[PDB]
Amino acid sequence: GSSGSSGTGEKPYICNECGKSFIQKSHLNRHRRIHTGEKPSGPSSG
Ligand SMILES: [Zn+2]
Repeated sequence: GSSGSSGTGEKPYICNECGKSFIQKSHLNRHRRIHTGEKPSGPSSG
């Protein structure tokens, strides 16, 4: 785990679907889409 202070620069915008971080709002709001949208074919498996 986190011994102590690891995440010093906690970004404001952070995705929950995958778990990524961003600086701008549009960047995230435009990224999250990747998950939810309209894909032709996908394994949708993990
Ligand atoms: Zn994401």
